[PDB]
Amino acid sequence: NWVNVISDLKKIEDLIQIDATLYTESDVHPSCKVTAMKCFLLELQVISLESGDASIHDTVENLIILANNSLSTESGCKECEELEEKNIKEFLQSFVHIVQMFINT
Amino acid sequence: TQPPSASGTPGQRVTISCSGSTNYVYWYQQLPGTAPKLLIYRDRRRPSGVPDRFSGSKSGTSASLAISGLRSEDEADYYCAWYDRELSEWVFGGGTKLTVLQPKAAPSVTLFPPSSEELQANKATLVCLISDFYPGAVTVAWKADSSPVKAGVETTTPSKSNNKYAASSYLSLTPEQWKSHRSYSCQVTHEGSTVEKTVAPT
Amino acid sequence: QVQLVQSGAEVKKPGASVKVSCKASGYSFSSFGISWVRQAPGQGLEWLGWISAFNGYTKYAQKFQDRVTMTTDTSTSTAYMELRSLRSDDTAVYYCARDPAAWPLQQSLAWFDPWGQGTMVTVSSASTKGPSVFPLAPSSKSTSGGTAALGCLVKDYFPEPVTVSWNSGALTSGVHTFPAVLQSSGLYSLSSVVTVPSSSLGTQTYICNVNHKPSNTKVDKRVEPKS
Repeated sequence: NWVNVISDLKKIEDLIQIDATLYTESDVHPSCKVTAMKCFLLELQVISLESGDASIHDTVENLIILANNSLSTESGCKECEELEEKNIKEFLQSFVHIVQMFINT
Repeated sequence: TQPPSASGTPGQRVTISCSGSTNYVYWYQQLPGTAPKLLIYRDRRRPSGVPDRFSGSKSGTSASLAISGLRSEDEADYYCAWYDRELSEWVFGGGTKLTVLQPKAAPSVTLFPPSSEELQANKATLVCLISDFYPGAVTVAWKADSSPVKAGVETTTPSKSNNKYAASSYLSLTPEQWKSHRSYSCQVTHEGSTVEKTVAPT
Repeated sequence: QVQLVQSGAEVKKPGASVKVSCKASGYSFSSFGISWVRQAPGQGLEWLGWISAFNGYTKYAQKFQDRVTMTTDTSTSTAYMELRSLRSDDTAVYYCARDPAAWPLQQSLAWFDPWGQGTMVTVSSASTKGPSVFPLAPSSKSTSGGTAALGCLVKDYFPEPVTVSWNSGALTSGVHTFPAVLQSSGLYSLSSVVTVPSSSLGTQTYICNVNHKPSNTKVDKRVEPKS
């Protein structure tokens, strides 16, 4: 479920070959992590937005379906708005990581 | 906060201001008789399918919509939006009507007093018919005798078959209300120029 | 291809309710959200609130929180907007728009794309009512320039629409039928004008033909110079 999302991250981290900056987190406190995912999930769509691509929409969509349902809240967490702003590269990768944490849980 | 009105000539580079007091600002284009459409997001960004011509910027405590290469197709209402993090709500600019020019023209105003027949109805409608004007924006002020009136007034937003706009304004009074005054005046204002018509219960 | 397709124009009385629908096509309706915005005639946009098509969580705007109810149906890929205890000033085109937020926290970073065609909603304490046609006779006070102006004033009908031709579609010249005005009374009234030759008056015969199908009324009125 969480493992499916990794594979999808690659397709895109590809299909992309630019863009701008997304809100990313790696200071990922286990205890603040479902919030981190939500932020990631939103941001993710910023790619569909910029990309006219059909295939990547279908991909982020597949990913959201997985993620959304997996999740289905916490305290003291950082808002999305107050996250680091990284590249389409670091975001993706930083996504990959936060999925892993979910995995080991 | 944005200006309600913006003008531009084809090929012109125009600007729409969305100001206030500071985060992210978005832009939406509402073509005439359609639903709004996303133009700009997160200040600067353009979703796919949104022309170069279209660009946004944020500076000081106010963002704006830079629209270049102007076309007629671009004739619409532009609304900026933002998220009031304090109210935890989405809020919209008041909008900015944007007119893409293609000639110009004054307004032909005609004031009709209540037909004899309507008085029989125990009513009285004053009708101010405004026509053949470009651009389509008028101000209509009503007068009882000398003293300006606001009550009973209903004015339509200009529509279009000359390409020239036309609007209408009705004053509602009682037959006594009508006869209880010497005169009545309709006065329309177009591009700082004002033309006034009159009538008398005689 | 992505679409939102909403329901049809509605007419309602004060204190009544409307339920506007918004059918989603071309995507995973359920992975995302819906935002509702409205637009009073000739006025601005105001966001009503939001809903996750995923969890059904909602967020109402203070101005509406007391009377709205947003929901969704994963099965019909339809979001609903319900506004109750309708008041006059609720008269407005209501839109829906896809919204990337399935979760409330995300909703702050939202954009609306795309939008439904919208759904006109008219709150009028009235029912079907035929027009009352009064003449707007020409005069030496409505003429001229070799050209005079005359027409018909169509009052207190309901609902829309009325249709005005002149001399049975014949005369189409400087004819202009204005759009109606929704009066405080919850009744419509409009006007049709037509610029003629100042000289054809008192000779040529001009009849405006008012047509109100909703009320089964068709009225023909001869407009002539007052005496």
